[PDB]
Amino acid sequence: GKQPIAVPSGVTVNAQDGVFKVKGPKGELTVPYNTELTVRQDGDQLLVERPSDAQKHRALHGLTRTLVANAVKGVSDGYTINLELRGVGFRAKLTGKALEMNIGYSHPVIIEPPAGVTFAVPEPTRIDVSGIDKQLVGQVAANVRKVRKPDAYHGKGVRFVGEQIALKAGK
Amino acid sequence: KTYIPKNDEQNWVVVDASGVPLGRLATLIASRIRGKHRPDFTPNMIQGDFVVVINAAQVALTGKKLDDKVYTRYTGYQGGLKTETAREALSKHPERVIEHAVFGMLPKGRQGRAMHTRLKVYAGETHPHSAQKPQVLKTQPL
Amino acid sequence: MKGILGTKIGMTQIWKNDRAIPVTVVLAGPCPIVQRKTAQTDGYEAVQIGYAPKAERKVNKPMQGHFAKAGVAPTRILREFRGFAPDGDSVNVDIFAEGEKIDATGTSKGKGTQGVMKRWNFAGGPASHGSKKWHRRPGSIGQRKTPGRVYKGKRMAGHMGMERVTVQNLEVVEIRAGENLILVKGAIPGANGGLVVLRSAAKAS
Amino acid sequence: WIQRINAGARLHGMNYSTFINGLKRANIDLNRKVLADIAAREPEAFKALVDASRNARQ
RNA sequence: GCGAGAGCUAACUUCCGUAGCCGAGAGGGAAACAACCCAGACCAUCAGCUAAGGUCCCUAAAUGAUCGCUCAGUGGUUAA
RNA sequence: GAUGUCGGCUCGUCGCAUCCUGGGGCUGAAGAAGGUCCCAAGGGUUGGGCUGUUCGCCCAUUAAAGCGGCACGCGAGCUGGGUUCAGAACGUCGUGAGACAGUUCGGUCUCUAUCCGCUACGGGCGCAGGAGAAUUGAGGGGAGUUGCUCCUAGUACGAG
RNA sequence: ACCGCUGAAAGCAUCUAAGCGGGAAGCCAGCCCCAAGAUGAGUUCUCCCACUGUUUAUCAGGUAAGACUCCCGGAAGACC
Ligand SMILES: [Mg+2]
Ligand SMILES: [Mg+2]
Ligand SMILES: [Mg+2]
Ligand SMILES: [Mg+2]
Ligand SMILES: [Mg+2]
Ligand SMILES: [Mg+2]
Ligand SMILES: [Mg+2]
Ligand SMILES: [Mg+2]
Ligand SMILES: [Mg+2]
Ligand SMILES: [Mg+2]
Ligand SMILES: [Mg+2]
Ligand SMILES: [Mg+2]
Ligand SMILES: [Mg+2]
Ligand SMILES: [Mg+2]
Ligand SMILES: [Mg+2]
Ligand SMILES: [Mg+2]
Ligand SMILES: [Mg+2]
Ligand SMILES: [Mg+2]
Ligand SMILES: [Mg+2]
Ligand SMILES: [Mg+2]
Ligand SMILES: [Mg+2]
Ligand SMILES: [Mg+2]
Ligand SMILES: [Mg+2]
Ligand SMILES: [Mg+2]
Ligand SMILES: [Mg+2]
Ligand SMILES: [Mg+2]
Ligand SMILES: [Mg+2]
Ligand SMILES: [Mg+2]
Repeated sequence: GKQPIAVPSGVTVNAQDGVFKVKGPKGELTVPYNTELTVRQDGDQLLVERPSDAQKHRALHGLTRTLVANAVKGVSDGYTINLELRGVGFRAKLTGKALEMNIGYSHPVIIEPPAGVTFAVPEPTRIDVSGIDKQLVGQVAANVRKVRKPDAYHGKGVRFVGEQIALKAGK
Repeated sequence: KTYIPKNDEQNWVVVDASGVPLGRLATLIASRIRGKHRPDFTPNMIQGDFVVVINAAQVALTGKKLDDKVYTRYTGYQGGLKTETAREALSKHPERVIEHAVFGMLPKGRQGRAMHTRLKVYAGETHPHSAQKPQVLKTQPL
Repeated sequence: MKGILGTKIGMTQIWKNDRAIPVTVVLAGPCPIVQRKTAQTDGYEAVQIGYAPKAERKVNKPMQGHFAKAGVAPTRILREFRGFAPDGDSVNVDIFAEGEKIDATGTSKGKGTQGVMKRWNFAGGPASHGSKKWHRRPGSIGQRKTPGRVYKGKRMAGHMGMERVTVQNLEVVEIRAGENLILVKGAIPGANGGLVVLRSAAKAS
Repeated sequence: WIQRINAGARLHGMNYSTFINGLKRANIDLNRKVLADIAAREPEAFKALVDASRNARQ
């Protein structure tokens, strides 16, 4: 179970209705929470208790809380994911906003970023997917990775900067 | 010696299906149509009230009833069994969901088919029947 | 979108570059506009043009009224085309470009009533191995007592022909506008002097 | 008869069954043929029987 | 159904014991349905109560009450 | 007081316990070629030699040459080779007349569809006046198969 | 089928318990054909118009717009 909510000063969680919104210094965000769970700020910090202490209530509990938390760190520190390209001469670039994946498919894979998200390429073999919401960045860098899952024989593909891909060794 | 009346009335009433469970609304409607609720009630005549339905598209369905409730048509040719989900039916042509349930809950001989007539489904907020100035009926157990 | 009307004149041999193309000669004579159907007028988007000319002495009072309202002069034939405009009236000039792929509809030559061979491509029967008047017949038409019936749609003898047929992706070989002629590769359904509608492709290719 | 009776019963906010125990309670002893005909033909009177019966129910 | 043999503790199976029904039994119920459940029809009635079985609409009768259960359409057919 | 019986032919259509083809987990999966399992029934599933064959073996191909149901589908649709009438013969049994689910040669398969069902085509009336034309598409039917080569690229992979 | 995003119950983890995305020759749509007897019989353009008859003759007659019959044919077709 989980309770405390360290909400820095740049937040404004208008807990009105079941639409317990947050507005922030990186851009305003909206987030649906159960109505029958009841959540609000009772001091410097914030809190989400609950009615019954059955099972289901204990389920939409932690869910709901970790979600407001994500929204909080969201408009606050902002979210960002790191990715490594790896394998015999793979590489990526930028087309206005588009990502330029050259992952050894006869014909390359561009990727358009949904709004609220921004692509980044430092060295041409490392990619950063950054922005407001955490869920979406998750839900997109997902795509970027799945463009080529690290194979089981030589770790070639897209991975998380410090991922320990296991290598099966062939012949 | 028992009372046989005379079909004088043509009584018209508007039901809003918005947010209502389908079967139950189907019972209110079916019944208003068949005639029961009418102290005089006479079976071999049709005495039911005309029923306009609005907002069919917002009909309630007890989960996970959309993705699981299946309607089935058969065409006469082999492989004719054509099926479609509640959600599908409801987006393509909602009026046919309501019609289908209510029609299930009328009789099936000459008279019943004849009763289908006095049903008039429309999805959404409006209808074209304001000339019949129908009287509104609330969804209730009563 | 694009479309027009005309008559199938015949088939012939021509050469583009060095290969012998078979070509069907179509006359898509000019079509007057007659009626323009829109959403608030008819519910749906379309235009009704007309093809073959017709003398007043053969034209219904109501038909005359029709044509006269758009002041067009009268035609033995009207047809609609979904999603179409320009202004004035419609000749195959511009409406088609040489090289463009088009869809040709007509009415297949009718054959009357035809056995299962000619009509459906049945196998027929042993012309000789003791076959007893079962040389052309369609064999069996069902199972047995399950399901004691005959399938709906079961192919059998019948009126073959006189049907509407659309051939897709015919290639505009030549265009002699101002003779209103399109030279079209390949073959269009229906007989010489028959009506054909020519259309843009249905498909992107 | 029963159909009609139920109908009239429910016009005035009463189920039939509750209406009939209501009548037996107040020892009104009417044929349902007759109850039907009251219900169909004479509004106020059927009404009165209703009030008597829901009283017998109280 | 209960009691056994035969049978594969198979058969809308076969052969006996025993009760009931059908046979020669209409009426209500079990959708339909000799046998199961209720129940034995002298005739007339536009009269009342009940049995099995039922009371959301087709379909007579509580969309009854109160304390729970299941969320799987389980309900609406099987096992290690 | 008759529900014609093997096989073929012809005509289909269904199940999925999937022969191919599509998607996917695992692999004792390097690549390529596989094995197995899960999802999948849209379409496709060749021609011959021998036998009455079903089957099965063989020739030659193929993406594959799937397994079953439909009265072991289909004789008022055809065949009539198998089997089960009368003839004749062999072997065998029987003293005999005769016999055998042994073999062998021979041996009549019924011009008219009444109703349902089916494919086509009209007549009637209906659709709140009588007419000529042009049409929306509720709904329904057809269609739905695959190889090979080439580029990518002699690249990823691989000691090769 | 399977692959994942965020994610509690269960401080970890988890594709799910609320939610979200990717995913087949299959499903629905798109292709071609029929289609308002779709008796729920639909829409649009146009033409004719408001006739005559002592209800002893309250339903017909002559008509308009328009068709049919008949003739000669047809790339339509058994007949239609
Ligand atoms: Mg012809
Ligand atoms: Mg032949
Ligand atoms: Mg049948
Ligand atoms: Mg027995
Ligand atoms: Mg009995
Ligand atoms: Mg009985
Ligand atoms: Mg019964
Ligand atoms: Mg029995
Ligand atoms: Mg009881
Ligand atoms: Mg009732
Ligand atoms: Mg007989
Ligand atoms: Mg017989
Ligand atoms: Mg036999
Ligand atoms: Mg198949
Ligand atoms: Mg058998
Ligand atoms: Mg057979
Ligand atoms: Mg037969
Ligand atoms: Mg023979
Ligand atoms: Mg001897
Ligand atoms: Mg006949
Ligand atoms: Mg349709
Ligand atoms: Mg129909
Ligand atoms: Mg089909
Ligand atoms: Mg090369
Ligand atoms: Mg080499
Ligand atoms: Mg998708
Ligand atoms: Mg005629
Ligand atoms: Mg003639």
